Amino acid sequence: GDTLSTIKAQENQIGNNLSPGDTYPKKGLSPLALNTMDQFSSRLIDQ
Amino acid sequence: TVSRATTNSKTESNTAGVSVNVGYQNGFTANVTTNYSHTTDN
Repeated sequence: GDTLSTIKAQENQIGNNLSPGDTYPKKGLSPLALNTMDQFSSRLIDQ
Repeated sequence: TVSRATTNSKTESNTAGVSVNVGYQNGFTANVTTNYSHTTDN
């Protein structure tokens, strides 16, 4: 149930256009970075 | 600390996943590729 962290999206992480059924990035490409934490501070981060 | 020059091709990864399939079917004078890339992929 617990929150690790909630992150916005940044300039490198943003998406210009996403059609219905499409993906960002588009189908044949690679996933995204998830490393920014808007002020460019390298989002840090039993169980 | 090693450097090597390279060459980028616009559609060299869109015709790779093609099978030759030496024989052709009815009227099909072309082939198909498993995936399909655009020139936004070097």
